[PDB]
Amino acid sequence: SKLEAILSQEVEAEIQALLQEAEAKAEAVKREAEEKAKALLQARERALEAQYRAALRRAESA
Amino acid sequence: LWTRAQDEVARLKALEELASGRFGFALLGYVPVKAKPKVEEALARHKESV
Repeated sequence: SKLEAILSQEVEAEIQALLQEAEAKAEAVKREAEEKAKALLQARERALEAQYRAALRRAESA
Repeated sequence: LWTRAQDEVARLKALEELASGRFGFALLGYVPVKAKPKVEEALARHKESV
């Protein structure tokens, strides 16, 4: 029926709006996890650079 | 105010006697065939002519 299709379309549109909002939140969570991983990789890279600098300093000292 | 409250309370009591269709609604009633013209005019006066 016309009201049948309208009610099914309204339920599907509410589910689609909810799914789009949840997918936007999940993509924001993925972007935040990527930002935290980039910060951790930057910390590990600075640690490796400081370790190589200290190793070169110890080698030149010896 | 008493007439408006009687009208609103009658509408509230009439809302209890309905039958839903899971975000849908359907109902049955009895009206005269001689009063079918004004009832059809009111049905066309509805938001959808359902």
